[PDB]
Amino acid sequence: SDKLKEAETRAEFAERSVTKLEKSIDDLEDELYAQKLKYKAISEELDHALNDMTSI
Amino acid sequence: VEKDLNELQTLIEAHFENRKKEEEELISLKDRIEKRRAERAEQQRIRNE
Repeated sequence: SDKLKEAETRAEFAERSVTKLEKSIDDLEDELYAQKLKYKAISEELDHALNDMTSI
Repeated sequence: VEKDLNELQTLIEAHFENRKKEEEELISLKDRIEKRRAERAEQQRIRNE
């Protein structure tokens, strides 16, 4: 009985940890996507600048 | 200085194109990433159900 209780508690702890880790990794992926979006926006602005500089 | 400007703008457009391909690859990476998020979400939800 003692061993079973220990195992059950370990399982609950690990499950909660996996839930937290999944949420955190999803949030960090969202943040990386946002920063990539900003980089792409300024890169397209610079590409337009280069297109005009082709006439420069 | 003219041919310098020419080669420099050439390499400028070149790395433009290169980093652009890299950004396309990274966008496709983000897309398959969101596919992975959705598939993990649905399979996790099935498991939880």
